[PDB]
Amino acid sequence: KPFERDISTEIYQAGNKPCNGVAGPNCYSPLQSYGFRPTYGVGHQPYRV
Amino acid sequence: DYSVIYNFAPFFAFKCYGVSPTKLNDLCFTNVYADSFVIRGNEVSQIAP
Repeated sequence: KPFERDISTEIYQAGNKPCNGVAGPNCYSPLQSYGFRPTYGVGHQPYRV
Repeated sequence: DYSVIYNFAPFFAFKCYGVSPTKLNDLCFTNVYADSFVIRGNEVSQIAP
């Protein structure tokens, strides 16, 4: 919903079986990392908004 | 139906580039092509964009 903050990392249960709080098959951590390097092209460079 | 695909053996690598894993069932396509082959463990990474 508009203007909402979520910070809790629960292992995504896309599969039909509970993840039990660990990573594995059909169990991925929701958070993913940008990697910023000077040689990256415009459009992948980090932008401050 | 990707339920059976998940119900098959646990996958060493299940990475989706164009179609989101969540929206796999939601999105519709005219034709689907599946390419089956056997490769070594380190050769798995080479099969990627």
